[PDB]
Amino acid sequence: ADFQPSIWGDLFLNCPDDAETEKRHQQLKEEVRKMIVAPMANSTQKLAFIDSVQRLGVSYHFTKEIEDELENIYHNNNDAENDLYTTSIRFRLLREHGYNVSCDVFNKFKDEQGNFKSSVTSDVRGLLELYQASYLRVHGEDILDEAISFTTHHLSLAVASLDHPLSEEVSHALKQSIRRGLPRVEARHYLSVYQDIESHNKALLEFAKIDFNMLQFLHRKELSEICRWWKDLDFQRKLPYARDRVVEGYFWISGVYFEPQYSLGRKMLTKVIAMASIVDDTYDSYATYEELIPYTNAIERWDIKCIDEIPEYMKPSYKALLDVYEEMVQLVAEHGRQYRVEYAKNAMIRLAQSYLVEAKWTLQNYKPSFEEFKANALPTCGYAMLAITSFVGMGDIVTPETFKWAASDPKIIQASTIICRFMDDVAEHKFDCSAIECYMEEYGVTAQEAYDVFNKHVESAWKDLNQEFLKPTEMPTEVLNRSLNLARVMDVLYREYVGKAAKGGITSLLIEPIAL
Repeated sequence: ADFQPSIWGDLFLNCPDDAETEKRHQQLKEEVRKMIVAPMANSTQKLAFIDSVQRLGVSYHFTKEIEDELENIYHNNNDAENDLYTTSIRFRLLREHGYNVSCDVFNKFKDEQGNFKSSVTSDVRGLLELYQASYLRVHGEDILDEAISFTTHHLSLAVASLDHPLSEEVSHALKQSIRRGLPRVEARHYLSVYQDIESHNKALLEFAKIDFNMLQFLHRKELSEICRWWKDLDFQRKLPYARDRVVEGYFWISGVYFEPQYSLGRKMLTKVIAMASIVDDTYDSYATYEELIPYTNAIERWDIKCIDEIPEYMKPSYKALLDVYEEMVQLVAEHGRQYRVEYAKNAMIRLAQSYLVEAKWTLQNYKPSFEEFKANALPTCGYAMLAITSFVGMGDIVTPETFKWAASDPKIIQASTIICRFMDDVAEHKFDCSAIECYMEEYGVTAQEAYDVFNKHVESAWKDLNQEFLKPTEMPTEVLNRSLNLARVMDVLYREYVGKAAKGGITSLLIEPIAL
């Protein structure tokens, strides 16, 4: 009844717009590479350096080199002993990369009484690394269950008396952990603090800035083509009820992957998420149930002939929907990867089926039983659809078996769905058909008690997710990362339009370049 419009206007519509700096970049990349492989003063420094390479957002250039170094540090270590700092950062990086380090490496830091030694509370740096490492905990690691509470407390009290940049690093950590942050959003921030930190590697910092701008340029090109695609759909006049969230969609998708090699992927996935939002809006519009069923049915059958079987005002979204997946088939045919599209299609269909049920409940004001609600809630998330779809644009690391695995609803995808669904429930209540409200009734508790239960489930889903990365894994790392990043999209964007976090992330990653 009042379509669109993007808050960004035509800011991104046009194509964006020095060979010296490109040569610089090419040379810096090799220097940074060599510094990873070459020794540093000790293992703690090499670890710290790897952390910096990852946090500046350029680790994707140096995957094998970082890996080789972390393997050495796994098999070659004297735990008796390292700092709290050294123990924590070693645990964090190694576990991130799948090595089965026991949380027992933290036992030496507890007094006979079972409490964290007093020395610990004086070590802010150590406390920070312990806090970050605790976000890597899985099930049955109560020492880290304690560490997260312990460290959160003493780090808060120590802030006032701390000096820059350590102060800044601490306060930011408290708001956003490294493990749950989006790589590129954290990278932009870390690019600021890093320049402080006297003793920061000069070449690393310059390479990262230049890299960031090169990627921004690539992303702006991608977003321009999408915007032009969307502009031509002309949903603005054709679809009164829909919102324009292309840019916000693109931003989510660049969260799924930002790397240059995933360019085709961001393109297809962005169109997919855009169309998914249009479909979603149609279910949330003034559509009646009796119009929604033919709509859902046409989506299930999926053929241009169905366009004649639906209410006139729905035809534009339907035609545009079919077109996106047909385009995917063509774009991916040059490597014979058409088989991948059918799986993404099936995920979109499942999604539309869940929208139908949700719509019926609001429209007919139907209060479900608990497990009726429980059985239908998770499938509206859209995160299985996005992970599966994101595989479409990947390389050979993705295989016909990947799609069989993902369609069987694997653990890592489950965990990300719990995270998506429950964070979204808590948020929509706090900040029709409310899961929190439902839980309150079913168990007879208050909002706050409901929140506590839900967040507990989010925390336990994060543990499952971490567990999925520990070797051996069900799928390659680059497959798993898709689900990790979707969870990270939730932790950054959906715990509080278009949102300060989105607007800020969009501006920092897509609008403002870095000054060299």
